[PDB]
Amino acid sequence: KLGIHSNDTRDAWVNKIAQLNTLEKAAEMLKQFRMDHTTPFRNSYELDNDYLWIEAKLEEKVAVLKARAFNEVDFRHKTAFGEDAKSVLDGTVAKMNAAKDKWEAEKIHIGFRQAYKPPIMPVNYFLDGERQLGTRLMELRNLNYYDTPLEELRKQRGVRVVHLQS
Amino acid sequence: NRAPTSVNAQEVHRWLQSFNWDFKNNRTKYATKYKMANETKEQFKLIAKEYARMEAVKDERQFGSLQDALTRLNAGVRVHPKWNETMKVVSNFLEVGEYNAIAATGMLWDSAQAAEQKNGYLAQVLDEIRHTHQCAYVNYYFAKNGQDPAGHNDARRTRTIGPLWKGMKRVFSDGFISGDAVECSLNLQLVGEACFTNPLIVAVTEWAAANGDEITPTVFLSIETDELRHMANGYQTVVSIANDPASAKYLNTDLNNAFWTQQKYFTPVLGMLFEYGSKFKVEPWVKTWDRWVYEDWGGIWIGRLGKYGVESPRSLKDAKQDAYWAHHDLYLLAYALWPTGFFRLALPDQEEMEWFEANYPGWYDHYGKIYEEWRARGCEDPSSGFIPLMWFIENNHPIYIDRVSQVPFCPSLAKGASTLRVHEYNGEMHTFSDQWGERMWLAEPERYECQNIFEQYEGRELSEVIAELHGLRSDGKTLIAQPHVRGDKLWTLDDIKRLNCVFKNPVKAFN
Amino acid sequence: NRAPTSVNAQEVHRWLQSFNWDFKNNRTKYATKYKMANETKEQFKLIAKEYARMEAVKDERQFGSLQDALTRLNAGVRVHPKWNETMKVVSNFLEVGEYNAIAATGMLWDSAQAAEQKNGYLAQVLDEIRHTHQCAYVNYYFAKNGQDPAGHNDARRTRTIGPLWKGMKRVFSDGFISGDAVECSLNLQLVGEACFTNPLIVAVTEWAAANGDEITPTVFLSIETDELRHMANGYQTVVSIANDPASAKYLNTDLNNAFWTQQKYFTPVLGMLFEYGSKFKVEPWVKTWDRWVYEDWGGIWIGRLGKYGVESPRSLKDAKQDAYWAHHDLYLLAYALWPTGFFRLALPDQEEMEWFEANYPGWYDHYGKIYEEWRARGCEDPSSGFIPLMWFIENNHPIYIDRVSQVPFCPSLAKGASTLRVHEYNGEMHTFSDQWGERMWLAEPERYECQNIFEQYEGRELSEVIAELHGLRSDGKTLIAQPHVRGDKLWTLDDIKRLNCVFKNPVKAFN
Amino acid sequence: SMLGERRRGLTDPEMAAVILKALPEAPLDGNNKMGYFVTPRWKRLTEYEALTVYAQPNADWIAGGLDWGDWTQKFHGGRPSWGNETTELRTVDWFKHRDPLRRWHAPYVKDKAEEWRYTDRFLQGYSADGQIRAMNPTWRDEFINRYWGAFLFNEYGLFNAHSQGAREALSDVTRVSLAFWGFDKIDIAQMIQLERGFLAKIVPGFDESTAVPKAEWTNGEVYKSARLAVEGLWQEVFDWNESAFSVHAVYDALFGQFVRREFFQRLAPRFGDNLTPFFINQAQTYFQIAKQGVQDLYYNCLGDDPEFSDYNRTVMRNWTGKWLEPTIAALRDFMGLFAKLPAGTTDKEEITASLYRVVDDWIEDYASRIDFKADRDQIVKAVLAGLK
Amino acid sequence: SMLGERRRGLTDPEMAAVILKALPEAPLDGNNKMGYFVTPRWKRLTEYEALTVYAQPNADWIAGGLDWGDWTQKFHGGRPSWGNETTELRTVDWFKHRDPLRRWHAPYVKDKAEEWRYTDRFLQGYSADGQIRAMNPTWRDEFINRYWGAFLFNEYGLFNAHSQGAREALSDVTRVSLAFWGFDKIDIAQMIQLERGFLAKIVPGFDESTAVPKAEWTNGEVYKSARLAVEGLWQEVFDWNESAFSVHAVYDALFGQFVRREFFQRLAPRFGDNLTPFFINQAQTYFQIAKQGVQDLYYNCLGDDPEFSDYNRTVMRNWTGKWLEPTIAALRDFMGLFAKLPAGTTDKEEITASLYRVVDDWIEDYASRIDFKADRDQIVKAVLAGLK
Ligand SMILES: [Ca+2]
Ligand SMILES: [Ca+2]
Ligand SMILES: [Ca+2]
Ligand SMILES: [Fe+3]
Ligand SMILES: [Fe+3]
Ligand SMILES: [Fe+3]
Ligand SMILES: [Fe+3]
Repeated sequence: KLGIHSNDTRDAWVNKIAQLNTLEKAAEMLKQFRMDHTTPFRNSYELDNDYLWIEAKLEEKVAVLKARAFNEVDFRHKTAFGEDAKSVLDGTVAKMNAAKDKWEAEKIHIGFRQAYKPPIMPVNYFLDGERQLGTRLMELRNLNYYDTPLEELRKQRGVRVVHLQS
Repeated sequence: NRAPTSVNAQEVHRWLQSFNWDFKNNRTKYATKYKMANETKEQFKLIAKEYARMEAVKDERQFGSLQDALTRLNAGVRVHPKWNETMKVVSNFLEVGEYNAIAATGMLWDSAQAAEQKNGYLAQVLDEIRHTHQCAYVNYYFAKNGQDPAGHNDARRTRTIGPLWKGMKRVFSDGFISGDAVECSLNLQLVGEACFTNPLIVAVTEWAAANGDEITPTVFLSIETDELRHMANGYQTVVSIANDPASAKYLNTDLNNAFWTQQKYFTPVLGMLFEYGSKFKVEPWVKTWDRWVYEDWGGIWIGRLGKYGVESPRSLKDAKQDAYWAHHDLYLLAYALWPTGFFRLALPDQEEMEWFEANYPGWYDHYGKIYEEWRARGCEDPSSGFIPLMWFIENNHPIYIDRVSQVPFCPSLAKGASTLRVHEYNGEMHTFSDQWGERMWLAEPERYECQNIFEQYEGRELSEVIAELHGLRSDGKTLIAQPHVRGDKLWTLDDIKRLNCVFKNPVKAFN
Repeated sequence: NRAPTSVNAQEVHRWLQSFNWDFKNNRTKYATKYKMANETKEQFKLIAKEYARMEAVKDERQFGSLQDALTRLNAGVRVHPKWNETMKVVSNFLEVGEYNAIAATGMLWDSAQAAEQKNGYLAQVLDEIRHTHQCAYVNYYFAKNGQDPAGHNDARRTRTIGPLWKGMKRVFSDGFISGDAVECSLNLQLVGEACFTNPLIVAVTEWAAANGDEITPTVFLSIETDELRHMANGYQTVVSIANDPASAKYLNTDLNNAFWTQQKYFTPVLGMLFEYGSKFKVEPWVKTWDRWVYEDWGGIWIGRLGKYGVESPRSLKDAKQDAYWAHHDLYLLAYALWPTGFFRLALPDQEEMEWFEANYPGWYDHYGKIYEEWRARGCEDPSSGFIPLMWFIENNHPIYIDRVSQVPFCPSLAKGASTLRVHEYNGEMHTFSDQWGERMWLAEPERYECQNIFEQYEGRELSEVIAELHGLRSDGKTLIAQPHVRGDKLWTLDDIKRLNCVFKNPVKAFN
Repeated sequence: SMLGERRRGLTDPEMAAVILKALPEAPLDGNNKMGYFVTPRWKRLTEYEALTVYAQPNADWIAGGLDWGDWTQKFHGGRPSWGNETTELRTVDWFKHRDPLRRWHAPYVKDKAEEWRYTDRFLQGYSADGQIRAMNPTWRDEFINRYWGAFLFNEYGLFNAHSQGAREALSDVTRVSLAFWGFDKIDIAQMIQLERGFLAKIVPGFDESTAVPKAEWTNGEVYKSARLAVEGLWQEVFDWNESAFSVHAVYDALFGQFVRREFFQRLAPRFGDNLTPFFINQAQTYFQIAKQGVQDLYYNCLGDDPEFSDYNRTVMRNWTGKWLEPTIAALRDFMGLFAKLPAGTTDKEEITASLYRVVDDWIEDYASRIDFKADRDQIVKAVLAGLK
Repeated sequence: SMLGERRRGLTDPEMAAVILKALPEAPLDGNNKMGYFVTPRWKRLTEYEALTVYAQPNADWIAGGLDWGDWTQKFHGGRPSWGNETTELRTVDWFKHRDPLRRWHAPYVKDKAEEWRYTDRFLQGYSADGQIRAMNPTWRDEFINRYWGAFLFNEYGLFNAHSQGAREALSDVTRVSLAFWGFDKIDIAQMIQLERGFLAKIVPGFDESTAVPKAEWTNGEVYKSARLAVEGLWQEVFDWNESAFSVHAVYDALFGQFVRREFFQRLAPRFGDNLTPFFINQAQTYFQIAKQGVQDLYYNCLGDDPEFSDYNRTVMRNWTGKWLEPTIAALRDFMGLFAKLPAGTTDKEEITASLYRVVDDWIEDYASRIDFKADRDQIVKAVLAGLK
């Protein structure tokens, strides 16, 4: 079974997810998953064709568990890990505002997503963060966007140039 | 005094700017480097009720023509086969552009702080909903009354099988809504609509009428009447941010990136649909392009905004340099991969080859011969056991997918651009076809992680992908896509299975 | 229970019958021999607002097609010359039928005593108003976008010049409103609409389509959708008086007179307009007529009214015998008097002559030879000094006007009916073409005193009558009417004046 | 088949080629304006005029006619299809009239259709919103059902008064206006029943039957003089112009306007009733629309006719006086209805003020146009004398 | 030229001949139904569904999506074009929603257009009929101009609360419904201003400037808590579903309905004001239309989701409690307006009963659907504390 929308990989993860019966274990698995399989900093590209769908299934379980474990105030203001969402948001924005350059900035933003994307952090705080973090990231990145030659930009990004043609 | 009196839209609009009020958190919810001026005004003085009336009038004329005279004239049938197929792509692909423009303008409405500028964007939010339904209606009408309903009837799901769809989502979906609201406005309004869609829509009606299609002109001409408002919105976006220090720093960079994004896909795709998807020609794409991009937009339109700091895109020259053969280079790929579409394609006939050679000297010696050979190999016949993709494999002509634009390219065969950049980064290979898209990825890697068809289909047999993604006709065996537009000898799923074509990721060859 | 609730047309119509109340002078203001039952019901349960909505929907389609697609296709121009001319007569003459039908049903509404029957007629009152404006719009559209606006733009006044108009007023103007309300209902609904109007309207769209006219089908097919309500009005009119003892005494005579009145004009006129006013043919008129009058109306329709005492008109057999050559006989007269029209006529071409002979054995030896004689003599060339009316005088073939029907006839030349009855009464001569019309005059001389064209124009020189009644085109010199449909060599008022044609009353020859 | 058997000249290659070959190089006349010979009322000829004026085939012997000769078929006895003999009024041209709103069939049904569809939506919103909860039960079960419902027969009667005019009108522009004036009246009548039918659906014991309101109209006392005035304007008048003039510029302008605007549209709101005013808004919009037409015909055209100005004003003043009496009588009988209102609903002071609004509006919009000398104080006094 | 230079394939003999020869004998597929693969909500697939469902190019990782793979271009940082992360609610399929009124663009603008044209007719008939004469001066210059006027800002803010949703909605059917809910709100705000502009034209001295109403809204006491709630719903809510749900199933269902229906619609008639009710009738029609769509999305689709029903109700109960408090505060401050009325206009019992109607309707149409345990008397008691 190797399909696009249905396959053994997806089936396997649905089973593993079905075994996440407590919030803390489920939330930790979701965060680990994001570190292992999302963004260009992912630890591995092995689940490239299915991670988006599997992540969504993992999110579903963490959400249902959180709504059952958290009282109303905490569901609105705490992260699945028990952190005060406002504190995390403000602290991350502070780091972003102190970022010395676009390289530091991109790591702060990308890392924030991997660690706090809903249902970890309440949507209201998470998107407020997207609003503020993205603004600084773009400001830093779009300043003198074309000054660095491609030859040097490739080195800054740290890619391995495999083949060039022209 | 009891004289019959009333109140119109302008009379109410006079006080609309005052509707917004101040409070600490009254600010946009989206990330942006720019600041839209609080006093920005709008060109048209509309209110909800009047907007609805003016669109309602247009609808009545449009649907009246479609349901009465055009149906009585059998207008859905008396269209050239090639064009009936072209409209499956043209109408459904534009539909997604219209659709995402709804969300894009919802985002701009949120960005604007002046009640009048919000209102201008609002009218476009509604117009884009209308346009989505209009494009949907074209496919709906051709499916209901046309010569070949397949594709017209399920493009929303069958478009996911092919590679051409991926690029459309970049320029007409994600490019419209993902990023700085201003960057999106540039892709959508300042570049997308002003440079391409506005002229495109009208051109489509010309090509349509020439090939017997009076359905598309009826709808698209009606769509076009709403564009003035959208152009004003785009121009107004620039005015609203012109007096902010950020504008001098970032505007031209976002504009240049938007221009390249839009041009990268439309330069080759539009010309391809027009020239190859038609029987009767209206005008060579080359001259249509130069007038649109260079003269009208890159000259007249772009010039008017010079006073606001706007400048001609720095990649404009490269764009023109790569433009000439672009669409010709792409049709070779689209036809080679014909089994992955939701429409039927045809090889250029003798009469068409002459036209191509006449308007593009050197066409025959390159593309002409190739098509003649594929014809000889029996690419149109189900019993040949041949698909042009095999020819690319036999002649070591790998086809790559640009990581940023999603536009397919074969650098070893193209007469246009032939550059290829391959990088490895954190365990993944990435292939780029130009220096502008490469910069985009190096600077913003996390923005471009789209998996290409080869990555997703790697190791999969062709017939299985088509079957899984429902690329079959109602009989459950004949393919929707075809290598010819005749009514007999249509390829079946079994004809494809027998080819035993198994996809592989071309980048894996690199060490 | 706050469920969304409303009320529909049927729910209100439920109590419509009780809207009328009893009181001394509650009775029709018009003379009549019958009594309409005050408990008569109507077939369609409508109220003013729902009626408006269903018609509004039809209007939007129609005008939408006309203003949009059809105009974009230049539908007003790409029509055969002969048919462009024929529609000047068909639409305007039909217009007056629609118009007087308003007054007719207004008279019927006043006649009905049951609230529902009044409401039924009322619906038609409004429908006939819509039809008047629809026929007006057809002429308006052809004047606006057609190949020859003259006649289309002023038929309301230029129609008064020719003899064909007089008979039209008899069947579709006076026949609809002058007489016993019930008699009028028979002329209008029972015979007019059920026997002719209904079948004719659709037939017209067929001939129109065959000759490139998509404007007329768009409007006429819409008009046709309203006819079911009028058919019902006619049917209910009979049911309404079936119990009145007077019915058995008068119904069949008013109907027979009504049948004869209507067929007397349409049998020759409609077949003439269809076969001689077109290039492409749909079906031979003899075939059409037999189906309409005998199969559909005389059989099926009249049959369903049998239980109400209605019988086939006694003059039916006579109608069929007089019918065969009727339309061919009339065109000879219409063409001979071409300068009195407001439209351009053409002589049959070679293909048409072959079609006429094939469908009407013997046509060539009579009509064909005559048209060829007239053409060789130069009836189409303004410098010939020849108008076919001169041929009739030369060969002693007087043309008379039936005092009752106003239909022109030439007994000495006719291949069809050739009877003629001439009488003098109190210093006035009268000419009749059939026994039914003669009886009508004898029994009701004061109902038929219409002056004919020879009586009014007696002693007048042709060009003077034309000039006086504005039978000229914009340049003030070229005639609206013409003996051919080509663009060059159009006849002028001077070409006519030079003929020195002076009208004479043909009946004075018996003095 | 996919292509069908019928070949059309616009799309069939063979047939179309023949047609194109026969076409002239350019139109055979540059005057593409249908109705160009019509005298425009405004700056330029309108679609309304082009499509309507001269559709009626009148000969010159009927003021304005363009045709000639007698009719082809007349009534037994000799009465003409249409003739000067059907109305006392005279004019230099029966085609001068122009509906200020320029309504031909299309605009007319478009507007009424919009109203029908919005009405439907409104009713669905009203019921779902439970707005019926705040309506006074006595005002509903008694004044809306019985007294408002009875008024439907008044409108229905005025509607029917138009039947003869539909038949005798001497011009197209006048026939169209007349037909629309009457159709709007029956519409109002059917809207009154519609409301009673709606109430019946959302109010458990409400009976939509016209029994109660009809008996009130036929045998009641409040509408006695009203009905007598109606039965007369409808079945005793044989002059189409006297009927339209008296109905719209006399009776309905005074009685009708008082009942609709000064009684129900003024008091219904005081009983938590926004339902009835919804429908009365329509009736008033219609009344005001028709007024502009009525005014243009009898004043601008007839009352001010270059040749019969004096004559017509005399005939109309005569008509005004003839029907002003039955009208005032109608208003008097109606006054007896205020006594049925719960104590404290209104006072003689408000009523007197409402009567002057009607009388003053009438004098300003109608009476003063034909120089008819009416006394506001005496009329109000005459009517006001009906209060019990 | 009469014929033109452009040759069309449908009518040009030569070109049509070429086209006709290339045509197949019959359609290459008998399935002529666009959207045949969509699961119909009703008996047969509707035009509404065919033209709308799946227009949004979502991949399977966004519940119900048919596409595959990541977006082609995302926001700086990596945020997806559309994603599950933009809302707390979860579902088996975001494409399940159906507007019970089946409104796609055409039917939507058609109805609003009818309402616009009839509004113009109504106003021309209202002014010409002089109905303004009977309107209480104080009600007009104080309550309509200042207080009804200030309410336009409430509706305007609710309109603006929909901006993020227009951008983030996860399906076409939800995006279209949301856009129409928002568009109707700006329309109402504009109709309030429309009425003020109308009054300025027919009443000498009436100032249509928004300065007074705006000052009332921004600095007055009656609308203080209402404004605070609106500012929160609009700008402090980043979850598109919390926004639409809280606006339509909490705030506007309680505060909005009370103001529009229990204050202005209920009292305007008492001051001879039939004008304001004409517009509120539209607002209430719009409210009831949106309610059907709101109930379908939040209760039928999300609250009753086969897999996330319990989860979604927990979240909606959470949101209800979060916004009920600010909503009660808004109603509480609004109670202050009653003391500004002329003595005898209304009393505590009427006010209380009207509060209960709104609360009981809200419990029935919204609260009970998600098992929110609302206490009707405790809610009313908290609001009454605001009566001065
Ligand atoms: Ca390697
Ligand atoms: Ca306070
Ligand atoms: Ca009390
Ligand atoms: Fe658009
Ligand atoms: Fe646009
Ligand atoms: Fe008719
Ligand atoms: Fe009819």
